[PDB]
Amino acid sequence: VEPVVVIDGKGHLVGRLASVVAKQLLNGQKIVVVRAEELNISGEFFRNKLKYHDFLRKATAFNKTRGPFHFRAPSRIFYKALRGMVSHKTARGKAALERLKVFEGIPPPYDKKKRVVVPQALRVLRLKPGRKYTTLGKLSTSVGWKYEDVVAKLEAKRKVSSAEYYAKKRAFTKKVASANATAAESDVAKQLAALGY
Amino acid sequence: VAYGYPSYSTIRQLVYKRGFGKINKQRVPLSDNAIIEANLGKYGILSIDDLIHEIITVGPHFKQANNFLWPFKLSNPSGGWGVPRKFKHFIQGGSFGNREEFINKLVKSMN
Amino acid sequence: SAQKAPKWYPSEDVAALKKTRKAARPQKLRASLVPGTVLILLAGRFRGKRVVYLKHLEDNTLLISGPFKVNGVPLRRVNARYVIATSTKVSVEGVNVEKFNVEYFAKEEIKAERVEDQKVVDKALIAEIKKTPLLKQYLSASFSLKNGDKPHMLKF
Amino acid sequence: AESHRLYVKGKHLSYQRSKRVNNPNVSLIKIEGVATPQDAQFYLGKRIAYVYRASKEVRGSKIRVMWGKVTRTHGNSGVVRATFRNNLPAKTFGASVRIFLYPSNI
Amino acid sequence: ASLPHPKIVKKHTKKFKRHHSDRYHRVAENWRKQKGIDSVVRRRFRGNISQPKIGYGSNKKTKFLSPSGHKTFLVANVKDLETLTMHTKTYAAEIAHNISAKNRVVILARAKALGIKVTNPKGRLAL
Amino acid sequence: FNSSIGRTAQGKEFGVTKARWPAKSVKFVQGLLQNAAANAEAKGLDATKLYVSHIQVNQAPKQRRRTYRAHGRINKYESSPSHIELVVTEKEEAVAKAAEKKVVRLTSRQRGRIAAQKRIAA
RNA sequence: AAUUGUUGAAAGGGAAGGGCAUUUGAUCAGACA
RNA sequence: AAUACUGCCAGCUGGGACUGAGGACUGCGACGUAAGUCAAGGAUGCUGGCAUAAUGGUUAUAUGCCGCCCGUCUUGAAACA
RNA sequence: CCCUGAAAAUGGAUGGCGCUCAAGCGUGUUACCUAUACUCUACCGUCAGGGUUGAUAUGAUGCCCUGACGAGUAGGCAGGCGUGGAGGUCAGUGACGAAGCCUAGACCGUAAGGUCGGGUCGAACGGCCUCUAGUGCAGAUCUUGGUGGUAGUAGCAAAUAU
RNA sequence: UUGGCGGAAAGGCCUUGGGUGCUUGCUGGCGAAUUGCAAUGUCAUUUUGCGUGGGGAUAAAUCAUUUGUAUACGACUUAGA
Ligand SMILES: [Mg+2]
Ligand SMILES: [Mg+2]
Ligand SMILES: [Mg+2]
Ligand SMILES: [Mg+2]
Ligand SMILES: [Mg+2]
Ligand SMILES: [Mg+2]
Ligand SMILES: [Mg+2]
Ligand SMILES: [Mg+2]
Ligand SMILES: [Mg+2]
Ligand SMILES: [Mg+2]
Ligand SMILES: [Mg+2]
Ligand SMILES: [Mg+2]
Ligand SMILES: [Mg+2]
Ligand SMILES: [Mg+2]
Ligand SMILES: [Mg+2]
Ligand SMILES: [Mg+2]
Ligand SMILES: [Mg+2]
Ligand SMILES: [Mg+2]
Ligand SMILES: [Mg+2]
Ligand SMILES: [Mg+2]
Ligand SMILES: [Mg+2]
Ligand SMILES: [Mg+2]
Ligand SMILES: [Mg+2]
Ligand SMILES: [Mg+2]
Ligand SMILES: [Mg+2]
Ligand SMILES: [Mg+2]
Ligand SMILES: [Mg+2]
Ligand SMILES: [Mg+2]
Ligand SMILES: [Mg+2]
Ligand SMILES: [Mg+2]
Ligand SMILES: [Mg+2]
Ligand SMILES: [Mg+2]
Ligand SMILES: [Mg+2]
Ligand SMILES: [Mg+2]
Ligand SMILES: [Mg+2]
Ligand SMILES: [Mg+2]
Ligand SMILES: [Mg+2]
Ligand SMILES: [Mg+2]
Ligand SMILES: [Mg+2]
Ligand SMILES: [Mg+2]
Ligand SMILES: [Mg+2]
Ligand SMILES: [Mg+2]
Ligand SMILES: [Mg+2]
Ligand SMILES: [Mg+2]
Ligand SMILES: [Mg+2]
Ligand SMILES: [Mg+2]
Ligand SMILES: [Mg+2]
Ligand SMILES: [Mg+2]
Ligand SMILES: [Mg+2]
Ligand SMILES: [Mg+2]
Ligand SMILES: [Mg+2]
Ligand SMILES: [Mg+2]
Ligand SMILES: [Mg+2]
Ligand SMILES: [Mg+2]
Ligand SMILES: [Mg+2]
Ligand SMILES: [Mg+2]
Ligand SMILES: [Mg+2]
Ligand SMILES: [Mg+2]
Ligand SMILES: [Mg+2]
Ligand SMILES: [Mg+2]
Ligand SMILES: [Mg+2]
Ligand SMILES: [Mg+2]
Ligand SMILES: [Mg+2]
Ligand SMILES: [Mg+2]
Ligand SMILES: [Mg+2]
Ligand SMILES: [Mg+2]
Ligand SMILES: [Mg+2]
Ligand SMILES: [Mg+2]
Ligand SMILES: [Mg+2]
Ligand SMILES: [Mg+2]
Ligand SMILES: [Mg+2]
Ligand SMILES: [Mg+2]
Ligand SMILES: [Mg+2]
Ligand SMILES: [Mg+2]
Ligand SMILES: [Mg+2]
Ligand SMILES: [Mg+2]
Ligand SMILES: [Mg+2]
Ligand SMILES: [Mg+2]
Ligand SMILES: [Mg+2]
Ligand SMILES: [Mg+2]
Ligand SMILES: [Mg+2]
Ligand SMILES: [Mg+2]
Ligand SMILES: [Mg+2]
Ligand SMILES: [Mg+2]
Ligand SMILES: [Mg+2]
Ligand SMILES: [Mg+2]
Ligand SMILES: [Mg+2]
Ligand SMILES: [Mg+2]
Ligand SMILES: [Mg+2]
Ligand SMILES: [Mg+2]
Ligand SMILES: [Mg+2]
Ligand SMILES: [Mg+2]
Ligand SMILES: [Mg+2]
Ligand SMILES: [Mg+2]
Ligand SMILES: [Mg+2]
Ligand SMILES: [Mg+2]
Ligand SMILES: [Mg+2]
Ligand SMILES: [Mg+2]
Ligand SMILES: [Mg+2]
Ligand SMILES: [Mg+2]
Ligand SMILES: [Mg+2]
Ligand SMILES: [Mg+2]
Ligand SMILES: [Mg+2]
Ligand SMILES: [Mg+2]
Ligand SMILES: [Mg+2]
Ligand SMILES: [Mg+2]
Ligand SMILES: [Mg+2]
Ligand SMILES: [Mg+2]
Repeated sequence: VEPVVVIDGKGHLVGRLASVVAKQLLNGQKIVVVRAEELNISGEFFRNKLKYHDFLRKATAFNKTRGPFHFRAPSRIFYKALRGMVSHKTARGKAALERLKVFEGIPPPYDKKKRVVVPQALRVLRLKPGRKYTTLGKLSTSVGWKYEDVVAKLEAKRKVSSAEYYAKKRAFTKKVASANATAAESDVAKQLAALGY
Repeated sequence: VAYGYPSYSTIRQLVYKRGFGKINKQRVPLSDNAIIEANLGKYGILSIDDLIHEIITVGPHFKQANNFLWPFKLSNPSGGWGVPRKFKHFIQGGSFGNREEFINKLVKSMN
Repeated sequence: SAQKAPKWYPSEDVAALKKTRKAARPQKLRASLVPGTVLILLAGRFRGKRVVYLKHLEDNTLLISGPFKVNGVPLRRVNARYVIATSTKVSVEGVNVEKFNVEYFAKEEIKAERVEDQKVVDKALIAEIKKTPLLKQYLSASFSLKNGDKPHMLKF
Repeated sequence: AESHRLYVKGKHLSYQRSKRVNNPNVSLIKIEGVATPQDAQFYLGKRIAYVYRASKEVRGSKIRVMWGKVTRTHGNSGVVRATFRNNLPAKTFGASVRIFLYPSNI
Repeated sequence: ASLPHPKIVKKHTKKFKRHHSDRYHRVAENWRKQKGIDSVVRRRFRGNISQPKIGYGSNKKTKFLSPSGHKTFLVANVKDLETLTMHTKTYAAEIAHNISAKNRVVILARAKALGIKVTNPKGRLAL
Repeated sequence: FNSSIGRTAQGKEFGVTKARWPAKSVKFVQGLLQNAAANAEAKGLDATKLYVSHIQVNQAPKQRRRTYRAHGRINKYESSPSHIELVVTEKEEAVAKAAEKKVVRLTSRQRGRIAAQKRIAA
């Protein structure tokens, strides 16, 4: 439907975002996910910290290099959830994964692009209220992810340059909204009114 | 098995559509009324409906009339079975046993 | 010999076909196809062209016209199944169209008869097109699907 | 003007398959904006084309088309099964495909 | 010019090659049936090669017809060639592989003048 | 035929670590090289352009000799003689063009667009 | 024949080879009239 | 009174898919005042494209899914037989 | 239902990812996906039941109609394929090229196999009805011969020395 | 072309001024056929290659030799107009 779909990761439940992102991929849809550090996980922080440590202890005994690899960054945590839902050793699986990019914060290009949201993985719509959950950047930091402060710093700055963007924009739609008002009551206008516009 | 009470409508549409005759074995399609009279005219019964009448009413010659009919070969129910698992009794939410006049909806989908 | 030779040869006498039972009965048209309806040509040379429906020809085709002065389509044959009949409609009750048969379009540049026949039909049409505003422009636009158009949804 | 499309956009999903055996004789087509079975019974019978490019020119073009037809609906979400003059090449899984408007009935 | 025949349908055009003919040189492709007790092929496990069987048998009506529509007949000399004199829409003559250069020009020419088809007409031709 | 051979910087020239200095092979090849030079001298071939165009080695019949192994045993101790052939050739530039002409064949709908593209425009 | 050199073509992210299917490349029969 | 529900109609009717075996006639019927006609013991009519590597066969490669070494003895073998 | 009771050795398995008003547990209603099964059709074979010697063309173990059926080790039987030699025959093929060998070239058969093209080749050889056996190989730590990977590797260092 | 912003991967965003094309805002003149009743009917963007001429630029690494802060061999670290 669109060449690329930028997903604001914030507020989505990991495996559910991973699951729709996975299918989209395999159906030809390019996808980049942003703000992976504001991702959510059901269950409280401690459970998912433990869970991560369970994962953390598995490795090839005779050579901890060949064994499993434990990536700390919230994007890569997410990628792991996601690659688990793709036949990633097939060619078609590698095909589909190249159509995917995960990101902490919202870096260039995609910060000027509009990002969308996935209702069926939105935590605020999914989780029963009163349930406990986990933020991915908090989880990632407790297991050796370095860059939580640098990301929040760059994001706070980016949000500042964006609040201006919006502000200028809302100011201009006030003109357009005012323009369209005087054009209302005219002949074009009541005709379009008729045709549903 | 699943069985029940056939209605005239489903006996009619069974004989008409998938009704065949054992004639020197040779499972013969019923297609013409003269096929029947040749083999069942002995006992009355000289039309395809003369058959259905003998069947549905259980006449004096239901043995020879009913045996003249080859077993009916039905397909699987066209909308499915309705139950999740088949090999329980109808009463217990499966398909087998005597489901009485509910046999007609079953059979009509299998025809 | 190198090969023996068969005991039986199949006779080369060629049989004749059984007497088939297939009458060519006439083709009834879908109710949306009435003369003077605006079609959308879905495929072929003039694809996406909006065009006026005139006569149902004996070979099952449909007689259309641009009109040629509106959008460049001539009096032409078109297959009823490669067409969307719209709901918009001019009155064709002053168009000859009788002249036009299958043999008319035998293959056998443009015959002067056709160039004229085009003008006589067209003039009648235009005179009626002009009766509803913007219709003449519509008939010179091409139809295309825009983003979001859902054919199984759109009233035509 | 800018648009010219006379088809509905499509996507070649999978072959028809079980868990562990596919059937290359039936492709499964995802039609843009068709989301239920009832919506997709409109497209039954429409012709599909998978257009693709090639290096060897042929009949004076470097562009080739495999033609098919929607034949039946699939599942509950407006997926649709379709068959082609030659099965689609399984690399096409996730490629774009063109569902036309003919044989029309409007 | 062959007699009319129903669309020739072949049923399994892929050569039935012997199991493991692809594996050891010693094992020729010529079909051989597996007699082993565990052999996946004999047991018909899903994924392995298929085996000859009578279901594959060609339609009686079109069996032995090569493309054109003519059952082929091996021809060694004119008298052999002439046996197809009343049968040109049913049989094509194939010249035997050992017929000499000159002798094939006689058969070809006689075949031409009789309306009999020939399947390998460029053999030993003096081009 | 290079496994467990040593490494040398001299392989770098060729992207290689394992290279060697087989003097009896060299001395035999340049022997036959020399002969092909002469043969082209007498042919009148412009020696200034000669390049080695085909040079192949495969194996002459082996030569049995035997050595003596522990507990009273015998083992083959063979030679691996070779068959060498090479041909030099006067290098030469270009090749010119010239080929088919590509039979273009297009349906009636496919010549109409062509004719109209020129009827319409250039 | 195993096996080897050269030349040509092609594939190769912890073997190779096989089945059904199709794209692409190469190659070829027959049939039109 | 209506509606639902369940059942019936030898009531009407649209969209889609696969198939077209057979090769004179012969049968059982149907429509017709009639002559004739027919959807009644298996596809015909009309139009177009190419006449070619277009379709098809072979082959090599890629891709989806699938595929453990054969032989043997054995209750049981891919077996660390 | 959940928690405690609940301790093992390479890292690790509700099949995996992951899931928390579930993608968990109980239970109900629908729709949906797909077996070599089921229904209909085409073809192949097997078995069965019919019909047909009437000349003046070509199979009577034939030809025509019809129905049903088709898993298989050990094992039985059947009908076929291929080799060496023998009787008969085709007044068969051949130095204007027999036999053989090569060939991701063509065709026939379900298959054993059969046929052809080309290339190499150089003196013989085949079809059909019969007869006959020292008549078909992947195996037997099979027999004899030939050849690989190993591998330019182990190694070529005792006896003082050039 | 004026001024300004953007380093998270900025490599893009904003603003000034003239030049020029288009304008379906509205009203006109001309054209379209025969591509024959459909046959994607070809309008994307990848990399490379060959000559033409409008700017711009004129190295190094390796073998060999050598050091010994290094070394089984490669490799490492030095030196040499
Ligand atoms: Mg895919
Ligand atoms: Mg894609
Ligand atoms: Mg590992
Ligand atoms: Mg994974
Ligand atoms: Mg993919
Ligand atoms: Mg909620
Ligand atoms: Mg339903
Ligand atoms: Mg269904
Ligand atoms: Mg069911
Ligand atoms: Mg169940
Ligand atoms: Mg049914
Ligand atoms: Mg008739
Ligand atoms: Mg009608
Ligand atoms: Mg109607
Ligand atoms: Mg116009
Ligand atoms: Mg797939
Ligand atoms: Mg499926
Ligand atoms: Mg196909
Ligand atoms: Mg794929
Ligand atoms: Mg075959
Ligand atoms: Mg065997
Ligand atoms: Mg096995
Ligand atoms: Mg066993
Ligand atoms: Mg001769
Ligand atoms: Mg020859
Ligand atoms: Mg080696
Ligand atoms: Mg070494
Ligand atoms: Mg080594
Ligand atoms: Mg060593
Ligand atoms: Mg090397
Ligand atoms: Mg020794
Ligand atoms: Mg000794
Ligand atoms: Mg050796
Ligand atoms: Mg044009
Ligand atoms: Mg033009
Ligand atoms: Mg590896
Ligand atoms: Mg293949
Ligand atoms: Mg002809
Ligand atoms: Mg009701
Ligand atoms: Mg009814
Ligand atoms: Mg027919
Ligand atoms: Mg037929
Ligand atoms: Mg009457
Ligand atoms: Mg009729
Ligand atoms: Mg061709
Ligand atoms: Mg041509
Ligand atoms: Mg082809
Ligand atoms: Mg040809
Ligand atoms: Mg062509
Ligand atoms: Mg074609
Ligand atoms: Mg190749
Ligand atoms: Mg292959
Ligand atoms: Mg597998
Ligand atoms: Mg084996
Ligand atoms: Mg035991
Ligand atoms: Mg046993
Ligand atoms: Mg066991
Ligand atoms: Mg075994
Ligand atoms: Mg074991
Ligand atoms: Mg509970
Ligand atoms: Mg372990
Ligand atoms: Mg558990
Ligand atoms: Mg779950
Ligand atoms: Mg599960
Ligand atoms: Mg539940
Ligand atoms: Mg329902
Ligand atoms: Mg099954
Ligand atoms: Mg089956
Ligand atoms: Mg059946
Ligand atoms: Mg008999
Ligand atoms: Mg059996
Ligand atoms: Mg046999
Ligand atoms: Mg024999
Ligand atoms: Mg013999
Ligand atoms: Mg020989
Ligand atoms: Mg060769
Ligand atoms: Mg070959
Ligand atoms: Mg041939
Ligand atoms: Mg072959
Ligand atoms: Mg043949
Ligand atoms: Mg040959
Ligand atoms: Mg030859
Ligand atoms: Mg020879
Ligand atoms: Mg001699
Ligand atoms: Mg003989
Ligand atoms: Mg014998
Ligand atoms: Mg013996
Ligand atoms: Mg064997
Ligand atoms: Mg054998
Ligand atoms: Mg032998
Ligand atoms: Mg052997
Ligand atoms: Mg062996
Ligand atoms: Mg054996
Ligand atoms: Mg051996
Ligand atoms: Mg060796
Ligand atoms: Mg040496
Ligand atoms: Mg050594
Ligand atoms: Mg020693
Ligand atoms: Mg010494
Ligand atoms: Mg001394
Ligand atoms: Mg930066
Ligand atoms: Mg980026
Ligand atoms: Mg930058
Ligand atoms: Mg301007
Ligand atoms: Mg415009
Ligand atoms: Mg174009
Ligand atoms: Mg230059
Ligand atoms: Mg100097």
